[PDB]
Amino acid sequence: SIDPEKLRDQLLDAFENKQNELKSSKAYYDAERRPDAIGLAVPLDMRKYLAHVGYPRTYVDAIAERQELEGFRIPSANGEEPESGGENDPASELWDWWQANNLDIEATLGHTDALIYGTAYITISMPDPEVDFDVDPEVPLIRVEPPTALYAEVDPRTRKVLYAIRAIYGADGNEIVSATLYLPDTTMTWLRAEGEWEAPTSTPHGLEMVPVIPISNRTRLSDLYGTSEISPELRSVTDAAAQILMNMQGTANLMAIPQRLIFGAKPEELGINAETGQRMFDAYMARILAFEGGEGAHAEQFSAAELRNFVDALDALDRKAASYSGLPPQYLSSSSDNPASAEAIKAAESRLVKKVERKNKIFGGAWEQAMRLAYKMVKGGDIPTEYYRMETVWRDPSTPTYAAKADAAAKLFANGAGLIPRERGWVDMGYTIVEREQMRQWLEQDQKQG
Amino acid sequence: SIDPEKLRDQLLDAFENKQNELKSSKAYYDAERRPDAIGLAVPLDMRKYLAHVGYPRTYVDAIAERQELEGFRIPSANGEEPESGGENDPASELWDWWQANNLDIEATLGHTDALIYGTAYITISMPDPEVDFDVDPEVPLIRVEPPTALYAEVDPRTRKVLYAIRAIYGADGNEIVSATLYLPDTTMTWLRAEGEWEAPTSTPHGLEMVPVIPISNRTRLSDLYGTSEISPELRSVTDAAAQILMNMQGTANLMAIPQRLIFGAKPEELGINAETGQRMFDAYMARILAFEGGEGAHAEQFSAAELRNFVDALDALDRKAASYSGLPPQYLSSSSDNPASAEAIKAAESRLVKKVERKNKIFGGAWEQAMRLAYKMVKGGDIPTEYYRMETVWRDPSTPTYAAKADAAAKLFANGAGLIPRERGWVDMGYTIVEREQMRQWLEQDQKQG
Amino acid sequence: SADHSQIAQTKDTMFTGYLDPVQAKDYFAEAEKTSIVQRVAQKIPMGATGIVIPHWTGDVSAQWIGEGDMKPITKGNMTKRDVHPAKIATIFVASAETVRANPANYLGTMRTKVATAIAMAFDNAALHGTNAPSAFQGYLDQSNKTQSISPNAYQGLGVSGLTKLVTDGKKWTHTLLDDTVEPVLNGSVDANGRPLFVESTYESLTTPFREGRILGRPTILSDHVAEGDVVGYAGDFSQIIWGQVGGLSFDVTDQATLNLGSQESPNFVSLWQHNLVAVRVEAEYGLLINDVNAFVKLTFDPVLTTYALDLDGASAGNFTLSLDGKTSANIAYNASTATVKSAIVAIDDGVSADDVTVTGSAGDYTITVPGTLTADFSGLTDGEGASISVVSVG
Amino acid sequence: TVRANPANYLGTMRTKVATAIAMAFDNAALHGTNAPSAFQGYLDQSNKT
Repeated sequence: SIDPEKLRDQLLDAFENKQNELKSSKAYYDAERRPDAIGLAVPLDMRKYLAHVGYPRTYVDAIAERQELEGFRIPSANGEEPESGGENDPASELWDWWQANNLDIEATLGHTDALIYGTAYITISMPDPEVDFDVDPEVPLIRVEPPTALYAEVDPRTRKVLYAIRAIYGADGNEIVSATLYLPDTTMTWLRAEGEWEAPTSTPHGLEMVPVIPISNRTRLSDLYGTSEISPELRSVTDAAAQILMNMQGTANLMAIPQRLIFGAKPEELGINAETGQRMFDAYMARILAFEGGEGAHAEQFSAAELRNFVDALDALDRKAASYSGLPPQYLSSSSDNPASAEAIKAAESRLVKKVERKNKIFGGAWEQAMRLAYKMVKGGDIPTEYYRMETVWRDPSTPTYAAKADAAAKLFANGAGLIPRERGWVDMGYTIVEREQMRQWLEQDQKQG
Repeated sequence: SIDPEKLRDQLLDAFENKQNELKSSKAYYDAERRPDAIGLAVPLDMRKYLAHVGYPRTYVDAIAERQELEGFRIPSANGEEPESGGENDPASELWDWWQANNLDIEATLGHTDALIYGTAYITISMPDPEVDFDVDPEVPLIRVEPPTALYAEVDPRTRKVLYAIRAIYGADGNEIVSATLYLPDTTMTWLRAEGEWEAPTSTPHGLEMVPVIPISNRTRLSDLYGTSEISPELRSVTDAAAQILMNMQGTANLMAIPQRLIFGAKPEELGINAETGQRMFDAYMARILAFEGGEGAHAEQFSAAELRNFVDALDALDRKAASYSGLPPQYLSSSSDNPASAEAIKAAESRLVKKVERKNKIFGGAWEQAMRLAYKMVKGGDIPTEYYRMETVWRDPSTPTYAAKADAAAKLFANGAGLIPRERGWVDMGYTIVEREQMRQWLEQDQKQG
Repeated sequence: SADHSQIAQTKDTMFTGYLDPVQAKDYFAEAEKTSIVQRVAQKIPMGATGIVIPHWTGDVSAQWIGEGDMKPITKGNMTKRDVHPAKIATIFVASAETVRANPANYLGTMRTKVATAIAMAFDNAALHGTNAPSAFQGYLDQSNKTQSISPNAYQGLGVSGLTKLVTDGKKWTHTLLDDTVEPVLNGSVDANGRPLFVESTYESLTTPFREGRILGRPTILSDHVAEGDVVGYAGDFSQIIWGQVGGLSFDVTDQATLNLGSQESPNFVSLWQHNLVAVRVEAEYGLLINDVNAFVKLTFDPVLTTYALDLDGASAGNFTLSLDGKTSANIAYNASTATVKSAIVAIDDGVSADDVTVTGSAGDYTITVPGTLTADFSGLTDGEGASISVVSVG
Repeated sequence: TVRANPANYLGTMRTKVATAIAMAFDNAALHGTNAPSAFQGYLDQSNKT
């Protein structure tokens, strides 16, 4: 039905329009100048001293740095075996492509964009013979791209994407160097040399679905595209605290010092050099000044401002910035006190831990769909229907109190006479899906000696 | 009688009319601009600097964040309960249709809209693989719809749904782009209006009642429909705390600095510029000002407003917001007193935990009917009467105090000798329905190894 | 902003009752008017280019011949006619906070109301021609035929009306009737006073008023077909085709600029600076009636018909008028208004000097007459491009 | 005209405009023909022939 050359420019226009929303959220994470940040008490010549406040960056980093994937899990056809070992089981197959793409590096970057912009896109392709040296030629090339570079018409009637476009900008500013368009059965790339599109080099693909999958920061079910994680409450306390910091800083430059006045004193009697308006007060220690007393002459002074009158409001905004984000209090440095015991830690982090468990479940659905497509793309045919039931095993996002876990699990196992089978005690200890296999090999060997 | 193509437009009308209610609670969760939030002491041109407040998001998140479903119990025939979580057991098939639909992901989103709007809806169909999808075409397509998209008319006599409509909007133009109507013995759909206007399609279903279930936050029987969880009390302290933050924010700009006045001394005697009404005094730190007689002049100040007068009211409204929510006191930073010990954790959580456990019961009833319909939808015939007694098993919603349970579960088991059987030690540990099946398979291997 | 303006919605008077115990939707509003022509004419695929309809026409023939007579030669012929779409459109405007509030669901309701208005404009352009774009070819009221139905419908439709179609060699396949016709069908009686179109003890609604057929032909009902003095139609509804290039295509902005005035004298307002949202709507219909003479207009009691006669460029020869198929003596293109009147009443049947009326100057005549009027201009020796049309009820 | 884009008029136009952008640079830098005041010179200003 539709024609590529016009569809390309139709998406490319919508993509350029989308870039005007995204940068409004980037201005919080990158801490660029915001019109609302300027402290209105500071005079117009000092408003070049911007004060930049790090709540948005702190919040997104604290979530995004605590997310790790251990590996996939895929259920067996009749429940025959709990794990089918290291002999290329359906889960270790998918894990091989994860390492072979270095997805453990690229994913934690992609999650940072999913949290800043509300979305970022997984993409899947076979590697070329001609292009991309340095990848294993059998594995599907799976790579992730931000909404500053890839855009997709998500179809609200079906929750798939109709089509999508990847636009590579050149080293400086506005020049597109190439555009790649993804169809339900095809891909096309135009390079834009000498100001012109060249002919679209193109490949078919083995899906019947577009090989692009959105990670989306879906806050709740009716949030149909995913909002930024820098929510309006956290933007508001960021901009509010920027103003208080800037006024407080300006006050120290102008007003934190008493101002000293003399009345009655004739400028001529004080010997002011009348063409300049000054005389040189030699300031050293205890030199007592003296004057004539006509006109009822006396010295009086304006008081300094208390800088504390701002600081005791900054300390109030930090308690809000904690309350709206759910970070452990000492991440805002709200106070000196911090949890003394493993029990106090598990409570203090209890919001941020369950927030990350909620994000892991939401991003897991994107990596499931990306692997189901990657499977069709190399392996062909209809997917074995156990893959619709697969799961992603993220690491426990809580602070690892290894000594408390060790004492507890050694008590459950009790040298084999206890209430736990050995290798459950391992996943309670938190040794990963990939790591425990090495403990099965080492234990199999250790049984030859004791 | 009534023609369905007339009932369509009638239900679309009632659905659009309902949307005017939902904007009220969306404005509290997204923190949109609200009239009653605006701080009145701020001057009219500063009213753009809106302070937003995060109590309603914090509370609605902290409930939905704790809920997870582990599986179902269906009672056995004549005492058969020791049998596995595999082996094609009745209770395990209803958990396969949960995993295959990724309802693990989608239900935590749907439960959030159920709190925000007081209702969400669960819907059921066999899938149509005539459109290419990533689903197992055997599995019943249990799916969740928000009240921003689906509307259902309850009969107040039976509390059954009479009929329901699902609408979806195509783009930012906010035109409706497909309308699916559910009727007691059929599902009928004006499949798209993708430009042009629609043409119908229909699929009769094996049920004698509408395959849509409302999941609703009904708090006592007087609710024929669920209230939003964002309670009128919490709204009022949200909007109050917005005014106090906004008045304080404006005060920090306009009044935090004591204003300086001189009296008596004439503008011509200072030598102010008559075009612009000022002098650039030099104002570096050491200086002293001599002001002549000023005809009997004096200097005096207006005092600063002191911002601690607002912070004591912000603290009072934080204590009220903690009281009316029932969150732990440190979730709103209302005390820095973190629980030192495993007892003191669930002391503080007790009013949150008892709330989440009520929500688990109140939502568990919807997931009974969603599964009881899905059995009839797939299998045909009639419900085996053991299914009318099935009940959801949820996770323990409290903080996971792992090491504090290991002492107890070890001492109660005491190798073979103690008061509990092995399995009960796993249930008290909170290893899930799915996990305790995996456990038996590892324990068999440790037993066979010896 | 420009508050309470005629051209934008701004918390004007309408929303004085809002966000309180207002009584739901009301119990009195009528359902939205459906289109009519869109359910009786066949929909034909239409591109934004328009379409070409081909037509055969050649009078190809054969002759009887004796043995050894040399056989005759013949040629066929074809012709073509083009059809184009035309746009219909509107804009409506509201304050951005009015769009957030959506009081009385107005921004939703408006999308239904404009759709009805756009549908109605198509039917008015097809039936009565009221504002039809130049690209639409023909409209139903342009027919040169009419019939009365007052005393009873049966004689009106099945006997007299059908005669006026089959005498022209054009058939009857459907009839289209306005709700205001129900009394003359209910009042259609035999000499004993029994109704014709309903059965004994009279529980049932009258047959054509259930969309039942009359004398084999389907009946189509409507609430808005009537205009002027015409209450419905009978004819070959296969002679009508219509199309739509695309859907109603709602579009929206917070950021454009509108002229609230005219092209001749502007009054620009920025949607951004006054903080207004505007919605833009368009549809792209097209229509062709193959022959407007294939339809009888139905009238609730007897009427005169009036015609514009056009002899633009006529310069030599004579033209022939005809009433119900009876030809007048020929008339000169330069003849007087009273000459034309005297000629038409010289047709041998039924006419009179007191009922027939003629008005306007030589070559530009208007004729008002109790019948179907037709003209032959082939006696004009120079100045082709002459024509005749109906212009109103008389 | 944008919906139909006959003869790829829009695509053709961008290539012709981009060509005219370049010619308006070279004829500003070589011979000064319409040079903006921001350009610090043009080659025909040389006193050598």
